[PDB]
Amino acid sequence: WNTKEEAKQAFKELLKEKRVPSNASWEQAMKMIINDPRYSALAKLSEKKQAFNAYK
Repeated sequence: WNTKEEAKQAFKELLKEKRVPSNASWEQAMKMIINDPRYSALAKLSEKKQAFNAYK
């Protein structure tokens, strides 16, 4: 990801793929993402969590 906004895009997309409950916590959503094999897409970014300031 070139910018944090691109990580944010993938974040929301994975939230849709994992049907993350609207009442789910940010940390819980992260856990559901980890379960997704596409997690590595976000893990690659050393500022993964720092890019999710719009969600945390």
